[PDB]
Amino acid sequence: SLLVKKYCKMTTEEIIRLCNDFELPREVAYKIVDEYNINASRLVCPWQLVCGLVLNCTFIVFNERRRKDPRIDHFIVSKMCSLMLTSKVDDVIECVKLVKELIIGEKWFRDLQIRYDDFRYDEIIFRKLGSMLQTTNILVTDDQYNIWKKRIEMDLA
Amino acid sequence: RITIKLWLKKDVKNVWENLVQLDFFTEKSAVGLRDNATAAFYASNYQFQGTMIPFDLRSYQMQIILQELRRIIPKSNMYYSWTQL
Amino acid sequence: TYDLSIISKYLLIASYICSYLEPRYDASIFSRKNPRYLQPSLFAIERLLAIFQAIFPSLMKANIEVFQNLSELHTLKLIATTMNKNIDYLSPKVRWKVNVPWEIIKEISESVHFNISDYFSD
Amino acid sequence: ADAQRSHYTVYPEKRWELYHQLHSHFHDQVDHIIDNIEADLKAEISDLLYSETTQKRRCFNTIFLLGSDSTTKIELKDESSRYNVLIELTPKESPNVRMMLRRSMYKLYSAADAEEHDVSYDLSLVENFKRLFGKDLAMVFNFKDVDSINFNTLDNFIILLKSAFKYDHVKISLIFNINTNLSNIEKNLRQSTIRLLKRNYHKLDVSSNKGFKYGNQIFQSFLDTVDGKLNLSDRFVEFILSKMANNTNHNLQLLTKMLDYSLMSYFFQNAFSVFIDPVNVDFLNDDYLKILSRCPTFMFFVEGLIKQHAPADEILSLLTNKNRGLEEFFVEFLVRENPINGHAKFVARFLEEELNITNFNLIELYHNLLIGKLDSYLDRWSACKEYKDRLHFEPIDTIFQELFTLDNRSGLLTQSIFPSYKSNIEDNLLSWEQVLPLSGDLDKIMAPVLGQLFKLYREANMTINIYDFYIAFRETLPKEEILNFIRKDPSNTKLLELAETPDAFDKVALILFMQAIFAFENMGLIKFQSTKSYDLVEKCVWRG
Amino acid sequence: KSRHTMSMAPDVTREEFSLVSNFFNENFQKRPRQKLFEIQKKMFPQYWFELTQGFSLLFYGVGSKRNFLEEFAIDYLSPKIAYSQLVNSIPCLILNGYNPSCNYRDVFKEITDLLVPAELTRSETKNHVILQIQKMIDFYKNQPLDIKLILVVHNLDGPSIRKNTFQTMLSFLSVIRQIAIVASTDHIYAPLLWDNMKAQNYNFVFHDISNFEPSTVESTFQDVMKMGAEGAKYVLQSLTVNSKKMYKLLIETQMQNRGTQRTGVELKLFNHLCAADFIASNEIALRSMLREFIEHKMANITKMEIIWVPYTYAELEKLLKTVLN
DNA sequence: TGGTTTTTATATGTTTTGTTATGTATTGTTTATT
DNA sequence: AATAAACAATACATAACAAAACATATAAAAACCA
Repeated sequence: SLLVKKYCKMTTEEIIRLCNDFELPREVAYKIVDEYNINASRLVCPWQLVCGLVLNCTFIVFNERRRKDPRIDHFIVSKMCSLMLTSKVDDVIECVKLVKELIIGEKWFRDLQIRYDDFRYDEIIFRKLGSMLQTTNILVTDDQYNIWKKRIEMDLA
Repeated sequence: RITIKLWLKKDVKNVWENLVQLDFFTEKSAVGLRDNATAAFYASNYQFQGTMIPFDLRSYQMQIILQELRRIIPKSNMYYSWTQL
Repeated sequence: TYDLSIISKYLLIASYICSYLEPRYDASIFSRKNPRYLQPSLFAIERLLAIFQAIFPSLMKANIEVFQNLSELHTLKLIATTMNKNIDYLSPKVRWKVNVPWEIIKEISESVHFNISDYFSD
Repeated sequence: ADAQRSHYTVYPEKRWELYHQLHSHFHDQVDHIIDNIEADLKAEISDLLYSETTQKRRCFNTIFLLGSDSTTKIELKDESSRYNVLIELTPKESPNVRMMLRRSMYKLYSAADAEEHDVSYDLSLVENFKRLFGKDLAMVFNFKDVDSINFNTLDNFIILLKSAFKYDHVKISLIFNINTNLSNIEKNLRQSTIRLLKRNYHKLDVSSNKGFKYGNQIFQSFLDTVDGKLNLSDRFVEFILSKMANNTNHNLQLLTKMLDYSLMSYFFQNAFSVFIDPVNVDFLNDDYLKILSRCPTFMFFVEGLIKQHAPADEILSLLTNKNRGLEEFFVEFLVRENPINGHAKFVARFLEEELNITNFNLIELYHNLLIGKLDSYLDRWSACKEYKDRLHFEPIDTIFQELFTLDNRSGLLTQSIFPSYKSNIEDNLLSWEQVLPLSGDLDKIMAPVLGQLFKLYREANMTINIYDFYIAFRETLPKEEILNFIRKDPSNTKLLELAETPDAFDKVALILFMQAIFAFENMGLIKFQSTKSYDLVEKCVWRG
Repeated sequence: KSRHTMSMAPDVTREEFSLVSNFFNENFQKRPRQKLFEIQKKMFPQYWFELTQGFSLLFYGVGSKRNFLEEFAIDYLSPKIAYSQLVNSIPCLILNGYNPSCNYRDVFKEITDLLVPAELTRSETKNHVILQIQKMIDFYKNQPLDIKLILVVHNLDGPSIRKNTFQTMLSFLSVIRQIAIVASTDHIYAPLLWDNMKAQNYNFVFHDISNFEPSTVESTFQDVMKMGAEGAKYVLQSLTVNSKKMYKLLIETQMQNRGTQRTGVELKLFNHLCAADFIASNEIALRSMLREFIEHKMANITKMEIIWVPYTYAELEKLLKTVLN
């Protein structure tokens, strides 16, 4: 229960420890220091905000593997639930839903989505647009099916 | 202090109807009679707000004050203790 | 027992809250962090959805059907405009108000299992 | 050019045909049910309007049509040697006692001359109608929307009609199309007139939703129109349970809308729609054969195939190694009738008349069928306890049904029919990156015009100052880009004199700020409180 | 209460505003704007197919949609449907809702003439509007199903269209199968306009279009304090030459001390001051060419007998160095 | 069609009523003494 | 329990104003006879 043991400072050496294990690049690793320095002034509880930001960028920088492997999405949160020694996975998801709207009015994430080209983009411009030709996920998609196919049929023969 | 039929809610309205058209009460802000024709015709087109609040909340005011009731109501009636406060 | 639907039922139960309540007190006592006899006060828009989002069982966000039942309730003459019945849509200065007595509110509170007599405190 | 002038006119498929044979055929079942209730409503008023011979015969007959939609039209009998006319009075035509009389006398009078083959428009015609038109009079009053009218006008109106009761050649009949709440109506009128009303009253109910006699009917006629050629998934039908429960007045027009739009979705994207008639087997292609593979019940049964048959040489051969046996593996399961349709029709007529139960919803009856909760469905009457074994059906996990189904697995008709309106607007203005992809290099380093203040518009107080908001707005704009932008164009001359001014940046901000907050008034986001002062405004739009 | 105010702003004249505004709205985000416009172009066959079902199509979204509707209605749809039924193409009747001068009588007088006058409908013309359209509806229930008209209603929450007797008029039009109703609104409280009665007649469907357009035409009727300090800025440019001087002597000692009441001057000494420079003969000759400053509301008087200018401290020195000098 | 009357939208004025801020007066709180 | 005195905390009377009810006016829409 380290996340609920609040009011402790994560120094410049401390925060880069928290992101080099989750494989963050240098672009965001300075930005986490940059926006903690933004939020070291107006904070309420330092443990909750520092973890809520690191999950959604790893949701957006690893989505070339996350959309291509669904199993690693539990892997990245549980390895922090062991690192932060949390209660369960109930409270950690309550953080990442919270601060996501709290960072939606800022600048850099609107860059970090369109800089990383990561998203998928043409789905959202067809989901929010209300397209009849949008993907209906009663199906498994052809790529993930082929990922399922080549894994199983080579396991078969 | 003693056999008197206390009435309901749904019936006092029928008694309350005659009391306002016996002019013992007035509506709070109701100019009664216009002087001439075209001032009355300007009041006919005007849709009103007091009807848009319901019957039991039209703020009725008083025509005959409480203290004058003691002088007319005889002491033989049982409510004579209620004329004075 | 009134015909209107469930989200419209909670739409009525939030509109009765600003009978004896004023904007000076409501935001303190309903924080996320008696005029039962008296004539009702005057609303504005979005103070409803201020109270409606609070007292509903994050579980709801789409407000298209919530906006549907407002002018449904306007045709029932249970909540009416202060001004004439014409321009009340586009947000100019338009004040709103209920026209239902306390008892029909009290039955419709228990008809959706919601408790109202707690929040009326002289 | 002309857009400131108002209303100027100007005078400038193998798949879809199989929809066309299905759509109208369904709609013949729709409107034929629509005229049934139309004949129902027209019947039950007509017999009840007549044959009511009261003894006092100095009272009008009144009819309260509770639950009615203020649009219920009425026809009348001919009933020769007497004219029978209809007058309608819309609350728009109810300004006073005076014009409620005067328009209504006008409306019957032209109706009187047209059947007859100068006068005054008041009750003078009513007594002389025997002499002015020969035969007698029986008028009827279609009060359309009765609860919007100031009732003291209506109460003073009916006393005026009370004076017409002494001529004996005229008969009066009143139709009160309320929306609801009969108890509200006896509160508003004068009690002396309710006792005038209470002579021969009839509280006929007219509701589109009355014990679901048509709601369960129209969904039933939907099922046979799509019988055996499709399915209806569980997440689809609960949407039809939840959302249709939010509209009390007219379910039946809404169930036509959301079902037919759902059918429009299937024909527009699904390639296997052509195969619902087995004559179209010649249209088979490898592209059709490729897209059949990603069906979830297809691949899951293959996972069921390997574990059941640990010899997989047969299962590998019937995979894409062959193609003739591969489609023959598909058309084995092609003609699946799925008797959940027929089992519904088996049990629907049963409890309708065997146990004779009417308070039931066939859609959740179909939904509880889809999970197996039919046993926990019939419990609410405890009348199928002698019949729960013969009306029993376990829903089988059918195969290949995911190609012939309807479901809101994509959230499409959730979005395009019931849109989260101020949610989707507010999501469009905070993010703006998932809507928009020389001068575009400025766009990669500067937000669009409407959205850039919106992040500070969230971060502002309840009532805000105009200028300090602009002062905060000038913070978000960096200086070097604008002078790079204002000096981008050498061709124009009139802009370039402004471009060389040393105060151009602070002038171009207030120009651009007064194009955005100018454009936040037609959206109603910000209201200008206390006009001709406009130093402070009010923000009503909150995130939720 | 030290508040920064819009009066204390560096203001911008008429030609300076509108030209640099025209520069942004045609060069700010041009490349991604047509990049959006090509993306949504593939939805155009989907709208054509649903519109055969008589569905009242409604477009919401941020930004102006006026350009998008006129491309979608005129060029794309209206000849496409005429070719698919088998000759002049389908008549388009737009309704400019941002134009406040739309009435219910005039547009419906166009409608019955746009629609077929097969009978003497002027006989039923006698408020007969709902009466005349009811006789139109039941006849149209038994006609062959084909669209003959598509109408467009821009800015349906507009200042005249949002009136309630006009709204119900459009409601009865939408139930007819022969006409397709493609409209757009812009308000955030637009679904307050309809109950389940009207939407039953409407059967609306919704689609998002957000191109973040500047609303050029829709900004014209709207006004703010850009559109008095600026009002009397032009009257002084055409007067007598003496009024410039007697306002110059007015503006000096009224700014010798915001421009409020307290900096003002008494009438007697100001008569003597404008007698000192051989300008004012007496009180009447002073006041008569001071009523001209009064008639165009260019100066105020409150009570010494204080006449004071109602413009700000910053404004009067702008009036000093530019127009008086 | 065409004039005439009636209603509505827009615009401003009048009187009552209810809210808030603030400087000054009142009232409570503590401690020593009778 | 009462008195006194210094000090702090709260209430009160009114000033300044806002806003809603109450009221009128006129050009434009809108019915409406004709």
